[PDB]
Amino acid sequence: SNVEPVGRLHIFSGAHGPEKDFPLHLGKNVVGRMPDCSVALPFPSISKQHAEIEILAWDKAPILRDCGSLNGTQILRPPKVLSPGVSHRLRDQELILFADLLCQYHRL
Amino acid sequence: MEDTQAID
Repeated sequence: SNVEPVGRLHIFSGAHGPEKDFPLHLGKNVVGRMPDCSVALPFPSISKQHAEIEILAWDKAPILRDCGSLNGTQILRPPKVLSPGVSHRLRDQELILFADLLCQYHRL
Repeated sequence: MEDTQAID
């Protein structure tokens, strides 16, 4: 197909199982437990619709928003707890927690 | 799908 990834979300391996890599595309990339999510994370602590990474351009910082998750979305180095709907701009190599799951965003 | 499980 035609869509070209403009980013990558890495889900670290751990107690929940092996690592995963998800391509991120222009527009809205939904993170959640639903199999239809752009970034599907089939784990009990992840909300059905957990967060959204919106990418407007390959060379502009994405927008991360929590979608009213139960267990939260957080940014590390330094710690930051995201309020539902509020824009957070992602930097290259950003470490993100969706609930208890550690992830890392990469520019391509 | 079932409800999200709170971290306890």
